[PDB]
Amino acid sequence: GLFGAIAGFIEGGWQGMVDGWYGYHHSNEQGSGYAADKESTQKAIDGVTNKVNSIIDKMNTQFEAVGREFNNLERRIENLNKKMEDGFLDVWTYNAELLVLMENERTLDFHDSNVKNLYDKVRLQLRDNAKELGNGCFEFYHKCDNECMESVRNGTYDYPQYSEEARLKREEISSG
Amino acid sequence: GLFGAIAGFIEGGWQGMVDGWYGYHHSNEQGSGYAADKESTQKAIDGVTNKVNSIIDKMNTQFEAVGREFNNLERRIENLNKKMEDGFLDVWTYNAELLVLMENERTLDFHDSNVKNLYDKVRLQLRDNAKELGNGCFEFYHKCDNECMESVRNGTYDYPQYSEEARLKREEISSG
Amino acid sequence: GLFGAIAGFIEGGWQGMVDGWYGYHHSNEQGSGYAADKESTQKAIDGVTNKVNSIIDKMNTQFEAVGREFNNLERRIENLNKKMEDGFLDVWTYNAELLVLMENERTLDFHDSNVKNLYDKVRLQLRDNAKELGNGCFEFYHKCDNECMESVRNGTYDYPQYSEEARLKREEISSG
Amino acid sequence: DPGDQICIGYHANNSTEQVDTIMEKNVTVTHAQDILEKKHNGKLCDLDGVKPLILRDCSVAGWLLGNPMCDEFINVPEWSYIVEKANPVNDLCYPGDFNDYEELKHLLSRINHFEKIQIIPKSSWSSHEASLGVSSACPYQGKSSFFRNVVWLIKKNSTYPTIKRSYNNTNQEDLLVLWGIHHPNDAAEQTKLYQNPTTYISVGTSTLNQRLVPRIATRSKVNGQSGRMEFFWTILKPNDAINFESNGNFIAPEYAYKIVKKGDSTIMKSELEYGNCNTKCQTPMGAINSSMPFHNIHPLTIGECPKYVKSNRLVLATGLRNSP
Amino acid sequence: DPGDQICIGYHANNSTEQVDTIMEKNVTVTHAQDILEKKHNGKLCDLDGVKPLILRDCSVAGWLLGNPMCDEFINVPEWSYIVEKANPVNDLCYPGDFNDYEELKHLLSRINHFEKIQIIPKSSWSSHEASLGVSSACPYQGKSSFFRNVVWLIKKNSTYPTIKRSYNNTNQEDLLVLWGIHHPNDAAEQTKLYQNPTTYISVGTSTLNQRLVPRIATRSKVNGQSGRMEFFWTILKPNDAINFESNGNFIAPEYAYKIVKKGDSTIMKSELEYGNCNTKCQTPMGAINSSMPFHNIHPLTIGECPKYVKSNRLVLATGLRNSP
Amino acid sequence: DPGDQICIGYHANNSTEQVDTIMEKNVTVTHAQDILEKKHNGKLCDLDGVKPLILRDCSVAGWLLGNPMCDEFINVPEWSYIVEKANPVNDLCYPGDFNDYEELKHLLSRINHFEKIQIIPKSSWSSHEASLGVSSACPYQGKSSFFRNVVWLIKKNSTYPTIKRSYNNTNQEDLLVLWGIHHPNDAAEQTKLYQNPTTYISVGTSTLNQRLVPRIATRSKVNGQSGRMEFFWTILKPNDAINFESNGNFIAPEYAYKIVKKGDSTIMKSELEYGNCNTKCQTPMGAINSSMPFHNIHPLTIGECPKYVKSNRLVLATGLRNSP
Ligand SMILES: CC(=O)Nc1ccc2oc(-c3ccnc(C(=O)N4CCN([C@H](c5ccccc5)c5nnn(C)n5)CC4)c3)nc2c1
Ligand SMILES: CC(=O)Nc1ccc2oc(-c3ccnc(C(=O)N4CCN([C@H](c5ccccc5)c5nnn(C)n5)CC4)c3)nc2c1
Ligand SMILES: CC(=O)Nc1ccc2oc(-c3ccnc(C(=O)N4CCN([C@H](c5ccccc5)c5nnn(C)n5)CC4)c3)nc2c1
Ligand SMILES: *[C@@H]1O[C@H](CO)[C@@H](O[C@@H]2O[C@H](CO)[C@@H](O)[C@H](O)[C@H]2NC(C)=O)[C@H](O)[C@H]1NC(C)=O
Ligand SMILES: *[C@@H]1O[C@H](CO)[C@@H](O[C@@H]2O[C@H](CO)[C@@H](O)[C@H](O)[C@H]2NC(C)=O)[C@H](O)[C@H]1NC(C)=O
Ligand SMILES: *[C@@H]1O[C@H](CO)[C@@H](O[C@@H]2O[C@H](CO)[C@@H](O)[C@H](O)[C@H]2NC(C)=O)[C@H](O)[C@H]1NC(C)=O
Ligand SMILES: *[C@@H]1O[C@H](CO)[C@@H](O[C@@H]2O[C@H](CO)[C@@H](O)[C@H](O)[C@H]2NC(C)=O)[C@H](O)[C@H]1NC(C)=O
Ligand SMILES: *[C@@H]1O[C@H](CO)[C@@H](O[C@@H]2O[C@H](CO)[C@@H](O)[C@H](O)[C@H]2NC(C)=O)[C@H](O)[C@H]1NC(C)=O
Ligand SMILES: *[C@@H]1O[C@H](CO)[C@@H](O[C@@H]2O[C@H](CO)[C@@H](O)[C@H](O)[C@H]2NC(C)=O)[C@H](O)[C@H]1NC(C)=O
Ligand SMILES: *[C@@H]1O[C@H](CO)[C@@H](O)[C@H](O)[C@H]1NC(C)=O
Ligand SMILES: *[C@@H]1O[C@H](CO)[C@@H](O)[C@H](O)[C@H]1NC(C)=O
Ligand SMILES: *[C@@H]1O[C@H](CO)[C@@H](O)[C@H](O)[C@H]1NC(C)=O
Ligand SMILES: *[C@@H]1O[C@H](CO)[C@@H](O)[C@H](O)[C@H]1NC(C)=O
Ligand SMILES: *[C@@H]1O[C@H](CO)[C@@H](O)[C@H](O)[C@H]1NC(C)=O
Ligand SMILES: *[C@@H]1O[C@H](CO)[C@@H](O)[C@H](O)[C@H]1NC(C)=O
Repeated sequence: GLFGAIAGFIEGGWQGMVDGWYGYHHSNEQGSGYAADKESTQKAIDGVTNKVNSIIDKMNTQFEAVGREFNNLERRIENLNKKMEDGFLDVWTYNAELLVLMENERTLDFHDSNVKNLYDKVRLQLRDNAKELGNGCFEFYHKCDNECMESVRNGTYDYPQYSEEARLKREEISSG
Repeated sequence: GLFGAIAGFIEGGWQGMVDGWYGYHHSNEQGSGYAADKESTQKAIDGVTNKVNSIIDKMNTQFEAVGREFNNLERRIENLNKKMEDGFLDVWTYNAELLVLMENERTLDFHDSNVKNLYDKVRLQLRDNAKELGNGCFEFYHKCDNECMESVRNGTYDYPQYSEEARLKREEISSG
Repeated sequence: GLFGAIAGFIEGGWQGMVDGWYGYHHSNEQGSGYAADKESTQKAIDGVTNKVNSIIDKMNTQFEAVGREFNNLERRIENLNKKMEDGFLDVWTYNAELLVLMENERTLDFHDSNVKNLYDKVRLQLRDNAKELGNGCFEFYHKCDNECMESVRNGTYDYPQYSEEARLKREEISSG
Repeated sequence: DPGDQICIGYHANNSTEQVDTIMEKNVTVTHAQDILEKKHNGKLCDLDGVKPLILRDCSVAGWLLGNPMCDEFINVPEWSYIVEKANPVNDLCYPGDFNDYEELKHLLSRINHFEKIQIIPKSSWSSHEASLGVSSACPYQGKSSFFRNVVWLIKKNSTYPTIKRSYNNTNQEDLLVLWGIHHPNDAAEQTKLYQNPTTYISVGTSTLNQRLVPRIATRSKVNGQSGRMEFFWTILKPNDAINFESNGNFIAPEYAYKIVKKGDSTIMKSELEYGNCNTKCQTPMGAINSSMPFHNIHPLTIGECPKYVKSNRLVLATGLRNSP
Repeated sequence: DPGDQICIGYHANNSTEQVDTIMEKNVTVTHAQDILEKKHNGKLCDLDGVKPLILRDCSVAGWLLGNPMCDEFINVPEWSYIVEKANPVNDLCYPGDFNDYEELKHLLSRINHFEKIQIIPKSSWSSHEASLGVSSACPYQGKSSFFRNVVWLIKKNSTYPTIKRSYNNTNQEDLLVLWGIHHPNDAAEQTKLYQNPTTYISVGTSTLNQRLVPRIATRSKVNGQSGRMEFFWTILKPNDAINFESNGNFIAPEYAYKIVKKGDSTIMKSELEYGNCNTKCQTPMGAINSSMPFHNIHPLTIGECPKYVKSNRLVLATGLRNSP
Repeated sequence: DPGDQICIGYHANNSTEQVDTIMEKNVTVTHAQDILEKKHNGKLCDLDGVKPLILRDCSVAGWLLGNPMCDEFINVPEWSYIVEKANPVNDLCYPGDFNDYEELKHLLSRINHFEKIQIIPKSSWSSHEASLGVSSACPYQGKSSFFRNVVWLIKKNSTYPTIKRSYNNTNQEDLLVLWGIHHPNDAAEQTKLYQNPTTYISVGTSTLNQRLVPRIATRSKVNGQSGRMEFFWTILKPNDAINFESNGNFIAPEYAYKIVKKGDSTIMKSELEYGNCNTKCQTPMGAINSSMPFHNIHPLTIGECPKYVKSNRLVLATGLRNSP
């Protein structure tokens, strides 16, 4: 993908996350589980809904072929009528098919972008209070209970609250 | 946005930066202020200027409707004339409207990309000589005066010059 | 570029890498050299091949002008015939030219994306076992021989195998 | 000891829906929306409750002139659209040509109902034979007949007095008026039927200024006849009158058509017949009942219809790339 | 102690300009460029200094034939474009039809100036009455008159000698030549006016081979007349001659039109009149003075114009997403 | 001590190929694919082995009627396409008009081969002079002649008996049949050539019902002649017959054209002649031999051709931005 997240550094999808397009898997002392990120999922739903409606509404005023008849000595204008109507049908078929191809590429890349941005949202929250394992996961240098996980998910993680405990774990690891 | 900078990890714009689209806010012992990044701003201006001119120039050779008259027993060819001219007007309206929608998406994402790349330009200059606060800002591990700020802005920051002072600050912090 | 790699944080191309679009330059005790990354190069070749064929095949069903003749008192329908045929030629010229402009932008950005993703692929493999110099290069905190370089190139680098040696080098450097 | 983890991921499912892009074909996605209608019921149906006029084996000309093999259509109710076969077998049973026929059919594209009315009764021809204009080329029930809406007039007592007749359109609606002229084989037939050697038919309205002359030629027998009938039409406006003068070869009006309802209609070429169904979108191959915005059934449609494309497949990705 | 900081950011302002995209509508941006012209001055104006021919209540036919209610147009200067109402009230004051009228108007689309010249003086008709061809259907100042550019010829002393006349186009320019034929009510009128029972009008050039015959029919009174006038035109090329022969029913030329300037022109349907303004782009609703590349005023324009679209709004983002 | 390094990079080369994008022009890339054909061999060539009919200085009418200056085309083999100059000098050597000429050329667009056959031998005219219908306007080798495929019939012993002739299309193929009528200058010439003052030509088939009358007018001399010839055509279907009757002014058929091969053809306007080459794609400016999908040579082509665009340049990037 253009943005390197989907089928990229996050190798595959989660069959176990059924209520959303993007989200989190957490693992702490209280247990483990999936939570869809509702905000990014909802922005994506709005985006794609607008895209489909825009595609249908732009194709609203397209050519409507009309039946016309000509006698045996009006062959020039019958042929003109035929190339005119077929010409417009070819134009609108091209527009429809191409718009679908281009917009499909953009939709797939849009999902990819959304996953990358959700990842970066967590990464820029946690900073050095967690270790980036390189596969979409972070390993916390401190204990992160369900309230802490929820704070990361909903964008209210408190880096200074844990920075001391995390710094102590980091120094412990970098000393051996 | 596709690139996660505008209204993303940089939460909002700067009403106080009036002379450019992208730039820097600095804060050091000599004071604080805004400076627009002229290079990235100028590339963006060139890009969008070319885009607008390209849109106008591609719409240069579009259909021009011509007045035609038919008598009471030429109703088939009058109708053909009507569907032909209306057909071309519908085609060119679709082209204009769609090209504007698609190019507007691309323009907004282009600005977003430019902000992300300006951020990464600074980040890859500073490396571990500064701390990434996660909101578009860097906190220097060393003193960075107006000449140092200017060196970061214009792409000539000297990482080895400050790497020792910065390393000493880092070790001081990671020791408590 | 949209993705900031080509002519971005990687300042220029490699005249010395002749067998591929993207790849690696390595430098270790066993010597130095260029290796094209065959997987990303091949995905790019497939992508662009499909794009060119799609462009040709979508232009398959375009208007074919037909010769028509009219006498001296059929000037209205001769003019109609002329504006009809010229109208379709203008439409298909616009489609061809625009599709080429838009797809050229996307192709250049596609290459840029591929370079960024190859970079991130290595970075997320190496993590803190190497230092990111900010110009597309990594400096290893441990010895990386030709088998190790090959393991980075083909996606099978073993971070835990070297994490101890690297940690010892890091601690040595951060102590002065 | 193993630290706590949080991971970012995306959805995968068992979906096998595929879409295409510029750079790649047959991309499996988690969700997609097909936007192309490809099916039809293969029947001719009512259009929002309004039945069509299905002419079966008759043509438009056979209908409006009153071909005796077309008595099914002597008075047809309001229609939504008209269905004509490619080569109806009941057309001009007496060979000839319909003047400006395609322009007339084009007017029919804008009409939903006719009220047939009598303008010149068959009995009011006192100087001319009105019940002798029959032919074996227009048979009815094994006996010679003719177009029911027009009257083939013949000489009476070896004389054909100058016909001077006029009709004033007192109706509040426009009137379609039909008549014709007979081109016989040779001078012997001309004298046989109309006495007068040189004849004409002058027709005039507020706008029409017509004078037809019977052309004589030796022609091939068509449905057993070498003479020809050339038919004509006009639209008599309200409070206007049409005037006929003729000393022979005159196929006079008897019935004319009152255009009671104008609207959106079409003439549809199809070999299908009535299907006893209802639809809001009709093609010559069958009716469409669909919420999708596009269809590829047939370009000529009527009703509330999807937009036609020549595509075999239009599928929009809505979800994301589905990993195996 | 708080370290020094450098931050990357982007511009925001107080702008409320909005644009649309595929995925989102009404996106406030810091900068935008409207590219759609939506206003016009609602007036008919000169086109780069050149005034239009505004025919007011006259039609093209009324102008070129010389309807006496159209003396305003006896000699019109060079025009940029022509403006005709939808249903001009001064057309064929004597009822009839103009032959190949739409093709003639089409030629007018390619002409900017006429020089009217006299080809057959009204006095040179010695065997025929030239000053009696007047009607009450073509009144002027309360007295009967006729089209000023053509001469309605009448019998003289109960005789109508064979007219044989020719005009040689000595001018270096093409010439528009107009004439006509009179279709009377009945034989009594034919004899009354032209004596000769059967008449004709043969017209010939290097390319024309015409022979018209007066058709007689009983028609509705239009502007008080049941006779009809059928008018004809041709383009006599330089160094070519036109020849007329006729023994009655002949509406002879008097004035013909020299095509002095060909160029780009059009016939514009509009009920507006002259506005005493100047413009480089004109529509039938009003003139456009605009630097924007598109407009939605009216598809039929003339001059240096933006490209027409049916859009209500075309706005390009130039700046970036404006945060609240 | 300097640690080991691995770097990510991209390809650069010495390429100067440039492409355009929406936001930037003249972007040097490492690889590109030109998709626009811009060259042609400037010659008229065979189309997949099949030579064209190149009419040189003759027109379609001059060919099919048998202009004596067009003996090169008395029997032309099967053609792929036809090439006609803009203003061929050998057209109607005797001035006149070809009826429905453009519709006939349109039929020619669908024909690849004619077999000329004799339908009415020149000798079988016993009551009429068949070898006297010659003119100096149609010279051959310095002597007066005429169109070779039609017979100008003249009175015999100051008498012109009623011609009644018929031809039955026994061939299994459709037949193009040509004839004509002569419009003389005045009554003296009419009597001189055909005796009978008033004449006609009635033509009838299964569908045709024609009756032509010679129009008399004083016309300008064209190629030395003031009389005119009006020519006519029809398509006689297999097992149909055509019937002619006439008492003068009749240009009778002699040869008719059997349509042996229908297919894809065109009439190409060009001043070029035969180039002794072969091609699969032909334009009026020259032939195209190209694998590229687009071309800008000329919109009117025949054969297996690229798609025409009005572009001066279509170049697709395939590689990436090439750094200096
Ligand atoms: C005539 C016509 O076809 N009109 C039309 C118009 C506009 C449309 O917009 C859409 C459309 C948009 C966006 N998404 C989905 C879609 O495919 N969805 C399936 C997945 N579903 C996810 C979803 C994701 C993963 C698992 C389960 C559900 C969801 N639902 N609710 N949430 C919070 N997330 C969202 C909707 C569908 N279809 C449209 C169809
Ligand atoms: C008929 C027609 O409309 N033709 C046409 C053609 C091409 C155009 O290109 C543009 C166009 C391009 C790029 N940008 C802006 C634009 O909106 N600007 C406003 C902001 N301004 C910023 C700017 C940004 C933020 C604050 C203040 C100024 C600037 N100016 N100077 N610098 C260094 N930066 C740049 C120009 C505008 N308009 C165009 C209009
Ligand atoms: C009528 C017509 O024109 N049809 C058509 C259709 C489809 C096409 O697809 C392409 C096309 C695709 C993708 N790439 C290249 C291209 O320009 N290449 C040159 C570079 N080359 C690189 C390459 C890159 C850098 C240096 C050397 C070679 C390569 N070759 N092999 N590998 C592993 N890498 C790839 C192919 C070219 N041309 C096409 C042309
Ligand atoms: C985001 O998650 C945090 C949990 O970490 C929620 O914080 C709690 O908010 C309530 C008020 O609604 C307080 O009374 C609690 O004390 C908070 N708990 C902690 C641990 O801070 C927060 O509400 C969540 N936000 C949303 C929108 O759900
Ligand atoms: C970029 O910023 C630096 C300031 O950090 C500028 O460096 C100075 O350059 C001048 C020459 O023009 C030297 O004489 C000074 O000694 C430099 N100062 C330092 C602290 O290095 C540099 O000129 C700036 N570049 C641009 C293009 O403005
Ligand atoms: C990727 O590179 C590594 C070298 O680091 C290759 O690993 C070797 O694989 C073979 C089996 O094919 C083993 O027998 C060797 O012991 C491996 N060497 C090491 C150092 O691990 C690996 O094969 C490469 N993969 C590909 C596809 O080329
Ligand atoms: C048809 O008959 C009506 C009356 O029976 C005629 O009505 C006149 O119409 C003309 C317009 O053509 C008006 O000027 C008169 O004022 C009407 N008179 C009346 C009493 O209504 C009508 O003229 C007749 N149609 C024709 C063609 O003569
Ligand atoms: C109109 O008059 C001119 C001379 O007054 C005639 O001029 C001749 O034109 C013909 C071509 O039609 C030339 O062949 C002659 O050489 C010309 N002669 C002269 C003296 O100029 C012209 O023919 C006349 N037009 C017609 C139709 O007869
Ligand atoms: C031409 O001649 C053939 C026989 O020489 C005629 O053939 C008949 O064609 C008609 C149809 O028009 C059939 O009904 C007959 O059965 C045919 N008879 C035979 C013996 O073949 C044909 O009619 C002639 N063409 C014309 C116009 O009379
Ligand atoms: C995509 O898959 C279909 C089968 O569903 C197949 O018929 C088609 O050929 C495939 N397209 C390509 C480009 O391989
Ligand atoms: C259209 O078809 C659906 C089945 O796909 C059916 O449920 C519905 O009733 C149909 N609509 C009408 C108006 O018959
Ligand atoms: C966008 O805003 C305008 C008001 O300026 C409003 O009329 C329109 O409905 C809005 N569009 C949508 C899709 O809400
Ligand atoms: C066009 O309008 C502008 C005002 O928008 C005015 O300043 C200008 O003078 C006008 N141009 C002409 C040629 O009248
Ligand atoms: C691009 O380069 C060509 C020369 O190859 C030049 O003629 C053209 O003007 C250039 N285009 C622009 C926009 O500068
Ligand atoms: C087409 O041109 C190429 C040279 O570009 C030549 O090699 C080839 O033989 C030509 N094809 C034919 C059929 O003449």
